Amino acid sequence: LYVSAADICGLFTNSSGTQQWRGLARYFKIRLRKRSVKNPYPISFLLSDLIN
Amino acid sequence: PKKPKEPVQVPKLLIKGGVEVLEVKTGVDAITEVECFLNPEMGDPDENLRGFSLKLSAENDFSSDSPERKMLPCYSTARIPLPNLNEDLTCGNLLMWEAVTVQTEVIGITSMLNLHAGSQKVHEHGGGKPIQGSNFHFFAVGGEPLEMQGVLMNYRSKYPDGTITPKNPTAQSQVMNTDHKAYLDKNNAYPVECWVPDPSRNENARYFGTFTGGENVPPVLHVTNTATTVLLDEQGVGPLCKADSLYVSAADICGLFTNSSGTQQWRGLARYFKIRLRKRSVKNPYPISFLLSDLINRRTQRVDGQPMYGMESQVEEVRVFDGTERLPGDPDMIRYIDKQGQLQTKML
Repeated sequence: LYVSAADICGLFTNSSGTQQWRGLARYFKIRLRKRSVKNPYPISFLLSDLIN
Repeated sequence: PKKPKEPVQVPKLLIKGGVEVLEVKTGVDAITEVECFLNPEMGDPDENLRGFSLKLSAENDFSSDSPERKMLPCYSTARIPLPNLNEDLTCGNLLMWEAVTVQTEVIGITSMLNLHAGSQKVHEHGGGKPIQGSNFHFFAVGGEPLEMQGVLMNYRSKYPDGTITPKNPTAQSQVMNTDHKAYLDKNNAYPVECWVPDPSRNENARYFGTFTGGENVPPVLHVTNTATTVLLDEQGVGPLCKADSLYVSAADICGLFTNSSGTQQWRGLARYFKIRLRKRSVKNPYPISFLLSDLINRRTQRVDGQPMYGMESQVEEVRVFDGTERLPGDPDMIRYIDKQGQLQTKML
């Protein structure tokens, strides 16, 4: 599972009048299931591959 | 007249154009026209001796020979990646490409009609001496990334290898050397003079070339474009680029351009090829086991410790029990199988 996120909260802008990045966590609560699928693929491809 | 005459139930091109076409879905015979070509590899000194070699030495000795690349053509090769028929394919019939026509042609001479531009003034108030010499136009087409077979004279030479020569330097390297067996698996590396078919192995490539020795030897062409040569045989086959990757192979010595200094150097030129491809179906020809051994064990560890394996064996015996039968009164027999029948031998 590949996970991606981007979330510009900003820079914490220092007492200075300087800025510095700030980051935050992401949460996930995934609810998942199985889909049954066809192979169309094969051995044939193996063999050629094998061969390769 | 003009007329709605029954206008031939000609085949169906579907598209054409280059590489994009490969990606295609399935349509049985499927067959194709390849209009390719290769540029030459001469040892190509540069951008002008781009398609021509470097020049050459003249009265020498084995001993007095170190090559360097530039004069050295090596054969031009390629894997052309070819479509996969088998990406899905899951049937007990197997499809492969079986190779149907080429009409290939060494292409685009026409500048070489310069008897000019440095073509060594033969004399007279006539012209130069352009190119020419021996020419070898050859190609081989393999299904395989083939068996070469190196051929050397001169194992008193000092050979390069980018221009990957054959190795080995026996006397017998000067005749056949059953060790200079190689394999072209390399663009411009088998320098041509160095390498030869291992044709005993070359069986899944077809080559045709006709090497044409001789001093200036004329190029007599033909420029037909109207009758291919067909890549079938008795069993209707040519190379088998089983490899849906293509092993492409060639040499095209036009001869030598003779500079005004007689700086003679091979000139080579590009060949165009025009190939006709089909899908041929086979059987299985190889079993599961033979395959299986791979995955399994490959995505795995090794176990070998105190030695058993091979022959280094704290292993002990390998014999054949089996059955339950009356009483052969030799039963501590030495029970064999001659292989096809049972050998029964002892000392007792």
